[PDB]
Amino acid sequence: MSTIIFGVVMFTLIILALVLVILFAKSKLVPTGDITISINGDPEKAIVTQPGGKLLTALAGAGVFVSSACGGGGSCGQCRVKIKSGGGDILPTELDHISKGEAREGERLACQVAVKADMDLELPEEIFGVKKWECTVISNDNKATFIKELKLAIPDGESVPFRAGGYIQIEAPAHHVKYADFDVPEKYRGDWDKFNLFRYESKVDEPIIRAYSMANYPEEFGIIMLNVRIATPPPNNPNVPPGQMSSYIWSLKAGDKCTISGPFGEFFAKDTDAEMVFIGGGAGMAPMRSHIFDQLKRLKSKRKMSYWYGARSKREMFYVEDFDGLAAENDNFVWHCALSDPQPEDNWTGYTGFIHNVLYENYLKDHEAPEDCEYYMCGPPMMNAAVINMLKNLGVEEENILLDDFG
Amino acid sequence: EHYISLLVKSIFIENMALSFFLGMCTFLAVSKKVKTSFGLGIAVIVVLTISVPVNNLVYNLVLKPDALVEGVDLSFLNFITFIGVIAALVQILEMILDRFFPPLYNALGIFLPLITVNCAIFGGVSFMVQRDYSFAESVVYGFGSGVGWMLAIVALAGIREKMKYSDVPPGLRGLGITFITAGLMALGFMSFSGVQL
Amino acid sequence: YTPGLVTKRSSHVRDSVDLKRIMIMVWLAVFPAMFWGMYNAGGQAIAALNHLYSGDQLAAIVAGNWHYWLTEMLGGTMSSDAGWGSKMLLGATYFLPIYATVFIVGGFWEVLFCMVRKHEVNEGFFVTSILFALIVPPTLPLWQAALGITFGVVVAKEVFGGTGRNFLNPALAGRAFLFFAYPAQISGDLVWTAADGYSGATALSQWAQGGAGALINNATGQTITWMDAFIGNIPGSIGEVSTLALMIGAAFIVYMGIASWRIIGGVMIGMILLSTLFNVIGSDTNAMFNMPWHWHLVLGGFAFGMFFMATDPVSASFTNSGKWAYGILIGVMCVLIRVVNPAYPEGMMLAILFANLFAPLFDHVVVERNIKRRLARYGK
Amino acid sequence: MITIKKGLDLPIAGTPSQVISDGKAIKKVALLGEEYVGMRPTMHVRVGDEVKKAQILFEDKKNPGVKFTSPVSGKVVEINRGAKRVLQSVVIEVAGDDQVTFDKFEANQLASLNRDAIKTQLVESGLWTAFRTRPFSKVPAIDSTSEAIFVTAMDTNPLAAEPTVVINEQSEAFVAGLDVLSALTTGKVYVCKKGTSLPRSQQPNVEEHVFDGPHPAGLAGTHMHFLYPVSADHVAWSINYQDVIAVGQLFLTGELYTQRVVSLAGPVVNKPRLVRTVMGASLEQLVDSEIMPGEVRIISGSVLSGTKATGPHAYLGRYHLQVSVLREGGNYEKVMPLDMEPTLLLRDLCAGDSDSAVRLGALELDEEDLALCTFVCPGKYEYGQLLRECLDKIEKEG
Amino acid sequence: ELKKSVLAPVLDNNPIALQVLGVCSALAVTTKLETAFVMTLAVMFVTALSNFFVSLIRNHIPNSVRIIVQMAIIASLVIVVDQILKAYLYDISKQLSVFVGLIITNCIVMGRAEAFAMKSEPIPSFIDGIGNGLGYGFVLMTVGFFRELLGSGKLFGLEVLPLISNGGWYQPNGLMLLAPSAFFLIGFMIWAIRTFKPEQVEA
Amino acid sequence: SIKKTLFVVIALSLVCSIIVSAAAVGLRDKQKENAALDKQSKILQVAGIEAKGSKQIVELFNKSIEPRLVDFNTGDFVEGDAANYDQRKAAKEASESIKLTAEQDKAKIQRRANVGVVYLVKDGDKTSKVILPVHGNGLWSMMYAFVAVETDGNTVSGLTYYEQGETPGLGGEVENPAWRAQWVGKKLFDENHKPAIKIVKGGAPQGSEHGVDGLSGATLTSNGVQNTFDFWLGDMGFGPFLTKVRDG
Ligand SMILES: Cc1cc2nc3c(=O)[nH]c(=O)nc-3n(C[C@H](O)[C@H](O)[C@H](O)COP(=O)(O)OP(=O)(O)OC[C@H]3O[C@@H](n4cnc5c(N)ncnc54)[C@H](O)[C@@H]3O)c2cc1C
Ligand SMILES: CCCCCCCCCCCCO[C@@H]1O[C@H](CO)[C@@H](O[C@H]2O[C@H](CO)[C@@H](O)[C@H](O)[C@H]2O)[C@H](O)[C@H]1O
Ligand SMILES: CCCCCCCCCCCCO[C@@H]1O[C@H](CO)[C@@H](O[C@H]2O[C@H](CO)[C@@H](O)[C@H](O)[C@H]2O)[C@H](O)[C@H]1O
Ligand SMILES: CCCCCCCCCCCCO[C@@H]1O[C@H](CO)[C@@H](O[C@H]2O[C@H](CO)[C@@H](O)[C@H](O)[C@H]2O)[C@H](O)[C@H]1O
Ligand SMILES: Cc1cc2nc3c(=O)[nH]c(=O)nc-3n(C[C@H](O)[C@H](O)[C@H](O)CO)c2cc1C
Ligand code: FES
Ligand code: FES
Ligand SMILES: [K+]
Repeated sequence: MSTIIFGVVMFTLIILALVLVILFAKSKLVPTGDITISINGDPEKAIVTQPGGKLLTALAGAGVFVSSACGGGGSCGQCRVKIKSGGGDILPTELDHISKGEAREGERLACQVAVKADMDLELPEEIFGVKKWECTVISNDNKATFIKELKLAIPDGESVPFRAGGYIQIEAPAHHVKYADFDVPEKYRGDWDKFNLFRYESKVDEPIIRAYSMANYPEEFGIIMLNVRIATPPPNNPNVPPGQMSSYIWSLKAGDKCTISGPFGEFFAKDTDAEMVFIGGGAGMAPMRSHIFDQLKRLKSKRKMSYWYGARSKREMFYVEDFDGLAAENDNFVWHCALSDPQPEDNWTGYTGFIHNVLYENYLKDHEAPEDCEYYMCGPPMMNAAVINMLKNLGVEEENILLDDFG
Repeated sequence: EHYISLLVKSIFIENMALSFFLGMCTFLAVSKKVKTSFGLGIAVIVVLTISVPVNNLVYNLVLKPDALVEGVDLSFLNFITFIGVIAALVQILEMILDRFFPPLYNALGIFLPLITVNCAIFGGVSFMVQRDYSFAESVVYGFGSGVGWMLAIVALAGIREKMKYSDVPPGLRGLGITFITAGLMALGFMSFSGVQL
Repeated sequence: YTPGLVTKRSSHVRDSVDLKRIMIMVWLAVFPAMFWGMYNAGGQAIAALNHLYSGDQLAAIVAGNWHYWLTEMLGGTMSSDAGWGSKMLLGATYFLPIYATVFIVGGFWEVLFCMVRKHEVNEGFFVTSILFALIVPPTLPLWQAALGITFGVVVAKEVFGGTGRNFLNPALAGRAFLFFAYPAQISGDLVWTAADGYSGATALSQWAQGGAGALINNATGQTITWMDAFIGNIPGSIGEVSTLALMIGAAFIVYMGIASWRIIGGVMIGMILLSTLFNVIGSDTNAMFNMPWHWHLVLGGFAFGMFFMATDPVSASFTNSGKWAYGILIGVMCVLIRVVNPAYPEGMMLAILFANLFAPLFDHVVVERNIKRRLARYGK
Repeated sequence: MITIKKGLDLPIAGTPSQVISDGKAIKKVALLGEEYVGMRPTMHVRVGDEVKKAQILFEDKKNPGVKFTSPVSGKVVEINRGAKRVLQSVVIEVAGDDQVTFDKFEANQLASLNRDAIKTQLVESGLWTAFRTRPFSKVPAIDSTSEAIFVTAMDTNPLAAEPTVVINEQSEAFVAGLDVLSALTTGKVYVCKKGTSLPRSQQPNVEEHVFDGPHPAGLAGTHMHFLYPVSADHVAWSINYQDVIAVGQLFLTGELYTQRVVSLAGPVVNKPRLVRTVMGASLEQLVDSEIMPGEVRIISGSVLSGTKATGPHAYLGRYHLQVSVLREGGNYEKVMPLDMEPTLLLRDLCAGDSDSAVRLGALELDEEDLALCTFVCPGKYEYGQLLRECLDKIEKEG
Repeated sequence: ELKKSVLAPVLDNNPIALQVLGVCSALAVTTKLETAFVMTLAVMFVTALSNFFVSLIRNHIPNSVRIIVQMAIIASLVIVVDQILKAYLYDISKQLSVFVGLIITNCIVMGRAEAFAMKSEPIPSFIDGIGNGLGYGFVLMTVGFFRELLGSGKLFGLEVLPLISNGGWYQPNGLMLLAPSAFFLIGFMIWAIRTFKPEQVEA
Repeated sequence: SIKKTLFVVIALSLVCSIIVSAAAVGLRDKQKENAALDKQSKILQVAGIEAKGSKQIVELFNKSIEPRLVDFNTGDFVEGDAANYDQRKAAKEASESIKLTAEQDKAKIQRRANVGVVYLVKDGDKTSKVILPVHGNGLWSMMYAFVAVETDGNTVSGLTYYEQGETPGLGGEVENPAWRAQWVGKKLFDENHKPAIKIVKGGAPQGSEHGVDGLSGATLTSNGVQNTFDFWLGDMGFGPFLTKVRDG
């Protein structure tokens, strides 16, 4: 075996020389140890993590929690973080959700950003100040056909500190829930029995995290009101799995427990004297209620306030007694609602149609200064996309409209 | 001297991209920005200028027939040895781009590992073993081939940047038109066809 | 029902010049070369025929070629005593079918792309059709002209979005297609004169073999002087031969500001420098080394390419500094291919095509240096 | 001093006589909302309201604190709005003599005035809107400052009025205005003029710069490019000589000065000359009894850059000092004297490559700087609109 | 189970049309359908075996020297296939010719070895090599069809169009024999695929 | 980890090298025999002698082919074991080879043997044709060919390339029967006894005396073929020997 043997050693020598250069290069070019990331420049908030993984994973492990909706997909853009140094240039997908001016500041998506070298972060107090609490469900009555009001009892006492229009992230594990488990009043059971949504059974394959806006103004203590809309397959795609998080909430009743994982949100009013206009829809009645309650007793504001809720039928309408009292007690605030399809027994004699056109044909059409008004909206995308188009057609700048679409 | 002529052969006359059509996969892929294309071209020159002379010494000192011992020719260890050497440098190249990573580690992505296994790099070693180039000629040839390759890639990036005003049909947009552009580029490089040495 | 001020801030006066007028100006500029080309094409063919045949043998040849007896029918004469009318008429019988085929076939592709993609037809095809027809041998088969324009219009221009949206010269891309696809019909000794059964090397090919002493018009037996090549009384592509006719048209479009004088100046600079360099270096073996710059000017398609094809604004560099570099590269490349590339006697088409590839780079280098001056606030 | 070689002077018939005369009396005046870049108005008047000389008509939502005040006292007869309720014009019928007065100072103190005091008076009087920033040609923010204020004491627009003739009648006001600008600027005041002589400021801060050559020589963008190149972090302010006279009058008499001298010129102007009018004067009334018969076009501003004075826009623009009247019917490098590659820049604007346009010098440009390129364009592009689209994109994304 | 992976990289994830791997060999052997056919089979066979072996060692491959290890698998297999062929079936061995180097540097062999073999089970990894080579041959054979037929009048060496040089009517096209024709043909193939499978058009 | 990387690279390198080295050295001998038999097949094929199978080829090669040695510097037959002569090895040694100058090395071959084998084809007791092995460097590999020259010493009867390593489709078309068949009837020299076989890029004119179409898209391999013929037909190659053949 001449040369068969000889080639093998000469080949290995060539390979060993090549790898040795690579390994030598690795030692002198590839960082070792652990990666230290500074959070807000505070040594206490600084996290020391070994190399590898995305930034959203490492940050969650530390005491600072970063809001995220899409997760490890780089789609929502709610996990933007300020990278003073390190992390490289902004990825092309990131630019899809971050403007160049923001890039100059240093905004980056933690999930899309892979942790590979020391990085600097400047997370704010709100992201830092996330507290996990597991409230106890008090009531789970159905407010409407597909809307449920959820009342949560604080486990630590006092009340959750949050701003009006805020939200709490609700996390649930994998769990199988059947729609039949839901308890619905006869009033709302009618659409539910016609199409028999009780047949749906949900099997959440993996733990999920979602967001739910608040329905309690800050001064309210003891109960954390919330509004939940049941998730059912799309009207155009019945061949879809049913709701996973909303269905789980609906399955709960008195005595049940759920996690809120602290507060979050960027939906708030402006501390000015400008007229306020509210455009609610479906589950949007939660944040809107907090705004109206916040501006009546929390602030005792004398500024003009208007509310325009989109509902399909009287059955769909809920929280009517509270709105009527606020309008009656204080004349600065007036609420209205229009039925897109009143029932024969409703005998509604007020506004009918969509608030997209109802609000315009009643108030904004004759308004002398529609632009000089703060607008706050939360409802179905059809309602939001149409309303903003109508508001834009009135010369309302985006800076004067705040959107909190829940889908 | 003679070297300037060798450098001219490996840049224009033997342009590895537009004349020999070597390395088209990476050449037709990262060619969309002059800055990124220039970065790859610089890296390719670095890989080529180092790969070829090193393999020339290994070939003439180890793999050359009747070189290590009389009567033993380790010619059969030519492709495996060369590609491995090329692969090593690419692996190190990946590391250096970790310092200049914004422009190229992200853009090259899947192709950064592919610097090796590029028809241009392996082929240059082959010509250095098919032909008989001294070590000095190997360095001049390797640098020249890379520069000629860099000239083509940077030029295709310039053309594509100019295409910001072009209205390419969808379907041809990106790779399809790039192939047509490269065919047209090769058409104009056929000016050197009769040139000999 | 009240547009905003943006729509009203439009410049209230505009220059008379438009894209339509630019193309017609270029279209007219080649008319002198085109008309002489037809006259030269007929003249060259008639002289060769009398040199090859006579008596009833010439009559049979005239009867067996529709180009010849069609000239007889319309009032021309194929005898050597033919005047300018018969020569121009005979040359027309070759040019017009080529120009008609190129216009129709290329126009079909132009309209088809505009029709399918909802674009409006563009007038740039007038220049492409005429120039392509003027850079082919008189004997080019029509079916090859149809393919040549199809490749130039579609592959080089339309697939890039049409006029103003490509990077390569369309007419030369079409000529290159025929050059490399059917070389026998666009090279050699049988295609540059329209006398069937006649073999003659053109001046540039003859110089590469022996030199000016080989510069002979075989049909006439005389000598091809520098004056002959300059006026265009030489075999070649119909339209390229007359450097004088091209300059007359080139002067007009250059004066009108349609053709860049920086590109033309660069081409002359590149051609003069390299050809003179070859003159100084000398070559005991390569006769093309000793061709002076003024002979390079009047031979082949150098004059036509420099004036009417190197000046194609879309495929050239967009910066004044780049325009100098772009033209210089063309002149250098053309002489290089002419002198040190044995395969090709002429290199103008290939030289321009090579320069087209690098015009965006010259522009990129120039613009990046400007950006560096700006980021330094111009030292203010 | 600085000579311009690349450019074009359009030789349009009907040049003015350069003698100041009195134009037709104007009983209607308007402020044009769309003229102010990125201005979203907050209305302070309604149709039928009576207004004083320097009373606020509207405010800028995106430029807080900037007050757009009336040019004249009278009645608001309409507030024209277009698509998406864009304020087209706030028309005021001239009537009465009420005015808002302000503080007055001695001429020897204007250069020494505190900067914040100057800003307040200019903002309250509405004269703050005379300033425009060059990297976006917007009204400067109330709290912002500039190290370089450029005074355009020249007019190379076709049919333009001679600044020397106008500035000469108000020498004391012009010098007083320069002194105020001397205190207002953090750095220097550039009085960009032609070779002609002008009243001079005694402040060392005010430097006179001579520009000679064809049209682009008289543009503030041209002067900035040669004296104080501008970028995102180097912002210059622009003000024309007639607004400088207004500034001097405001700080000497304490009153808003709204008179202006504009050239009424054009092929169809029977007696092209300089006429006295008011800010925002109705051009339909201004050209009355001065135009040849036929279908003519009244242009606020020059033919190269200017507004079609039709309908809601038939009023003198804020930054326009001329009215041109016309009948209804390698080029780029030659008219661009700046250190730019004009053909490539224009290609970027056509393609919408906003970032590339920034690298090539778009930020130094206003719409008027691209007027000649538009004029000479064989493809008949309108680069002024493309530049604004790119600049708006840069502001929005940035 | 289903042949989705075997036939998907034919038209959906074609190695030369959607991705940009294997173009270099495409321009040299698509002058003939015969040469093209042997190269498609070779890339299918080598890619599938190499992808299979890399999967065996996917969990243990070091990223530092992965390419070296991956190349060793590909080069060793190509060298052995060449050596085995040279000794037995020597006539075909001449046919392999320089295709030993031309398959090793083929970006498809290494491209699929990293994209798939390194993160997949060997069995589906093997299926990936068969599938990717097939799509490589769809483009290779389609371009070979036009280039041989129009440039030579022959398909697989059998004369479909009589040549003038052989007393026929068809004049061969010289550009179809050179590299640029392949560039243009491949580009137009991409055009057809992306206009019939619009999902792939680039934004 | 340093421990895993050295172990896998060494272990993988060893297994692959053992397989590659064993396959190459072991099958090399069979490959060498198969390759030798090929040259006898090529000499017969170009000679026009149909043979089939290794045993038949050897039988027919000896019967019809008479290898002989020729001295290039003189072009005259010399005595030696022509049947067992390896010109390739001789060209590698200065004793039985010379070094060519840059000017002389038209075929780009580094060295040329002093004595080279020729093959005589004998239909009966007379040599009906002579087969000359010619080689020159190609783009990718050395190309070796056989040229069957008729007794006239001018007319070429057949051509075949028996060892090419150029890319199939482009440079491997020296093996294409149509291209080889195109040589039949061509003339190797001009009136002046100068090489006249020219490889014409783009295709030689039909019926050309010395015109063979070049390899399409393979100028460099075609250049090598021209370089092959430009040297071996020259002064230092078979030129003097063909002069003797022309007169008998
Ligand atoms: C700030 C904020 C506030 C919010 N406030 C509220 C609130 O007050 N009330 C509220 O109800 N929601 C609210 N949401 C929305 C919330 O995040 C959930 O979308 C909602 O609670 C339904 O949860 P889900 O996971 O079951 O919905 P999904 O399952 O994510 O909804 C998808 C739709 O398709 C069906 N589907 C289920 N699984 C799948 C699948 N795998 N593929 C495709 N379709 C599937 C579902 O039935 C549903 O119709 C808020 C979101 C944000 C960001
Ligand atoms: C500004 C306007 C532009 C007008 C054109 C510019 C003038 C350019 C002149 C370039 C230099 C002179 O060009 C000169 O041409 C003459 C013929 O006249 C050549 O004369 C001769 O010289 C060489 C040897 O040197 C001979 O081999 C050959 O027969 C011929 O070229 C000179 O070699 C060359 O130097
Ligand atoms: C065949 C004859 C013609 C070919 C030879 C002449 C052309 C030579 C051009 C070389 C390539 C162009 O080279 C080009 O240089 C410019 C500056 O000018 C670089 O410009 C850029 O460089 C770096 C990137 O490295 C950037 O960070 C920087 O902002 C910018 O200056 C381009 O990134 C590079 O691609
Ligand atoms: C990337 C390459 C670009 C894609 C385009 C290439 C397409 C190539 C195929 C084109 C087909 C060629 O088809 C061609 O048809 C013409 C049309 O008459 C035939 O032409 C024949 O008849 C005509 C008319 O009597 C005679 O004048 C001519 O001399 C004769 O050859 C040719 O013999 C044939 O070669
Ligand atoms: C001065 C000038 C020269 C032109 N030259 C050519 C040319 O040589 N070939 C061509 O196809 N088109 C030519 N065109 C037309 C056109 O500009 C060209 O096809 C561009 O490449 C696309 O618009 C020319 C146009 C002008 C104005
Ligand atoms: S989690 Fe949605 S983009 Fe980061
Ligand atoms: S570079 Fe990918 S196959 Fe050659
Ligand atoms: K030549």
